[PDB]
Amino acid sequence: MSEKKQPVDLGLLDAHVWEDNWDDDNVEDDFSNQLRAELEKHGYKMETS
Amino acid sequence: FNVNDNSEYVETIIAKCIDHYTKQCVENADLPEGEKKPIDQRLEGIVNKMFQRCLDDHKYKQAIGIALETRRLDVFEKTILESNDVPGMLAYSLKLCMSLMQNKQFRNKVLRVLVKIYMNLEKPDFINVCQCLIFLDDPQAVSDILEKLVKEDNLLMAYQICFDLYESASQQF
Amino acid sequence: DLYSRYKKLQQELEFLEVQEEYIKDEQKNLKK
Amino acid sequence: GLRQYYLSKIEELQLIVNDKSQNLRRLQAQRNE
Amino acid sequence: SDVNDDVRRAAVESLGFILFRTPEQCPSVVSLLSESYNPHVRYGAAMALGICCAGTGNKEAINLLEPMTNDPVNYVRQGALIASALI
Amino acid sequence: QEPPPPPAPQDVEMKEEAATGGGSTGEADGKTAAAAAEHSQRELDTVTLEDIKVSGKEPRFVLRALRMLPSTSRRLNHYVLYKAVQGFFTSNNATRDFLLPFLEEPMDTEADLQFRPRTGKAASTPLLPEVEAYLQLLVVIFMMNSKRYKEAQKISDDLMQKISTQNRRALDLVAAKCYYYHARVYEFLDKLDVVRSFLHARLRTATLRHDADGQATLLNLLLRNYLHYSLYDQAEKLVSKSVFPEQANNNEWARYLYYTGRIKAIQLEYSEARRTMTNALRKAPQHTAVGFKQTVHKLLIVVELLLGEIPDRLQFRQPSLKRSLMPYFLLTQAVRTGNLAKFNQVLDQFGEKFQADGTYTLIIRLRHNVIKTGVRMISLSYSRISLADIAQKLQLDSPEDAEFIVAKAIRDGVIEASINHEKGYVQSKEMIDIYSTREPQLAFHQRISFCLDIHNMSVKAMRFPPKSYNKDLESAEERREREQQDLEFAKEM
Repeated sequence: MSEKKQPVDLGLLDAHVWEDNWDDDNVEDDFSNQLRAELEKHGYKMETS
Repeated sequence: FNVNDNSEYVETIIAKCIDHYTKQCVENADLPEGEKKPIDQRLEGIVNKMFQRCLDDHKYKQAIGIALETRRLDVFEKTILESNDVPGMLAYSLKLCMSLMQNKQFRNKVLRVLVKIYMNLEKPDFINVCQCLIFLDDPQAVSDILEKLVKEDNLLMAYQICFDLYESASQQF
Repeated sequence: DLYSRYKKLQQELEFLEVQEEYIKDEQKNLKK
Repeated sequence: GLRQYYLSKIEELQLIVNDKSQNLRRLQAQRNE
Repeated sequence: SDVNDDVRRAAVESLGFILFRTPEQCPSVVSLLSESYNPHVRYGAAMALGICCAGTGNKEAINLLEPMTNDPVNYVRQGALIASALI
Repeated sequence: QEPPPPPAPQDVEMKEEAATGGGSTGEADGKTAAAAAEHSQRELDTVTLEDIKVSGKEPRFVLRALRMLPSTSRRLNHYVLYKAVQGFFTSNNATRDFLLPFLEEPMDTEADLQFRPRTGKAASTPLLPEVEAYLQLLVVIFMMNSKRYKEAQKISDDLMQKISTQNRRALDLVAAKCYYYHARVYEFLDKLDVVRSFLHARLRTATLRHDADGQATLLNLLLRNYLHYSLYDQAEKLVSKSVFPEQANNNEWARYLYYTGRIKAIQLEYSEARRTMTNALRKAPQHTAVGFKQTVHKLLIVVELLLGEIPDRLQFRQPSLKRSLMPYFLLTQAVRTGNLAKFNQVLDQFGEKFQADGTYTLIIRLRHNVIKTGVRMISLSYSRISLADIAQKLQLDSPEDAEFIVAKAIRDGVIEASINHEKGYVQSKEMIDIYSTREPQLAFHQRISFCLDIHNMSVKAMRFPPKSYNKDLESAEERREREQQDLEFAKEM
């Protein structure tokens, strides 16, 4: 009952206590590192044309 | 390969061989008049080789069984006229037949084979054949045996066999 | 003797079969 | 050999008998109650 | 299943003749049927059992026949007494 | 505190194995030889415990005689008499050991009526597990001989009549686990080859007399050692007959699925590998061990980066597994954007790790499926789009080969669109209203069948507790007599 004997092994052994409740992985991936200044994203787009 | 006698391979294939053989025999026995589609005689060869192996081991009872299992009566017959203590094994064979058989046709075949061997012993024993003759019926035969005993003037045993007859036979018989 | 044992077992099987059928029929009829 | 084959038949047949008895006990209970 | 009792008694009791060449068998089948609700079947079971093994001292037959002797319905007591005495 | 070691462990072993054997001997073979399942679970429990459980237990254990019933009683008595001896004197076996004590002990100590399965179990548990575990790969050379003696007992299992006479118990377990441990030894510090020949032979002798767990453990072990090297590895599965269903420990099904999943993935068969290996993963227990869960997750991620998907932005943060999946997240973070620069910067950085993982070659071909994933997401975005933009926004300079990559993507079913070669637009067809078709009826019928199957199995199996321990009752016997007398008195009046 739950023997789990395993030739396969454990393998291996933080500064990340910022748990934002859940996920955001897709969310943080969406704006990975660019398109940052959304204020500027609008502003320097209304003067463009 | 046949003689290697020492491998799982041959053991399994001979098992299925004798199985298929006895299947086909019991299937094609029981009178398929005109059909009678025969066995491939190679099966008969390789099975009778096993019969012989059983005889060599002096191991008769397996043969006496498998013979009637495959309905082959001749190998049965020979395996009574054998180095065994024949008059002792014979009663075992009869007592087997009396309680594990259903096909009356085949049962009578067997009984008709066995009857005459009791008539072939160094001293024949008449009582066994007498009762055999009222497990399948031949009143003329028992009357003839009776008159034989009269001509040989063995009257005492005639009386004893008559008593043995009255207690068991049908009134009509 | 192995043969007698074989035969005994063989028949035993059939007897079991018929008993199982009968008790199945009984279980169905007692509801009615 | 017949010792091995002829015993193999017995040992192969012997399981079914046990299983059948197993079932039959339960069904007999179910009817008795 | 049949719908008239004397058919049921004679149907049960007949089994005492088919098996009499192997006395060991009858208690293995009738021992359950002897607990039927309607007494006709119980009477038939007593007679089947008594007639399968008439001559012997067979033990399990008597083992089953003993508790019938107090069955409330008088005629099955008559049946059990006869059967007990034939065996 | 030195007393406590002998005082407690001896007490625990004097009941964890004494009762185990006492129950197995009488309920597995005394009773119809099918209900050693409780003994099986007992053996599982004892295996797990003994792994975490000794010199004095072995001398006592070994001193069981089982010559006769009175001899077995004397053996249980000697179990405590030797406890008193240890309390007063010393232990003949020292820090386990008893290296040559066992071999002589097999012949001796009035083993007149010891049952074959019990003897095998005791031999396997003491010698093999204790020696190998305490060994730390030391006894391994000696363990080889001890397991060879176990193989002699297994020569008895092959043909002492145990092959069939006690086959029920002998192969119900003990043998099944024995094969596993004996194989492990060899893997531990040895070769594997004549082991595989022996395994082939032992599988062959099964599948004829028996068809359960002799076709599960052997299949897994054999495929294991094939995969330890890198042979053909497929021509065996096709005729294997599959791990026998109808019975399994549901555990072995897991690793069998994992093996067939891998051998399917390496042979350029992607789409149906993910479903079977996910089915593999969902069958693992809730236990803390993350031994092969990490492995199967890692493989699942890497096969799903093929095709044109995203692995799932979960199963990357869960506490049990995170350090180990770090490079794989750092990889997919690159692949999603689809910038070969960073992908190279990851590979040249962690290539040592990946090739150590034994999965480097799968990810060495990944760039092409990179471009495939890009075009797939584009296909899902729009419906009618000119080729004068597909290559423009995929950094592909030529619009001639964009035709070819799109066409291939259509061929293998990545996207459903067609192409108007003259016009220059690509449009995708839309097929809806799957409710009106016949397929939902099929999907539902399968589940109906399964549920009815469950009901039959449940009412069919463990509803045996209607037992003869208490049979049937009755009523009183004087009651009716009294009542009838009273009613006849009333009648007279």
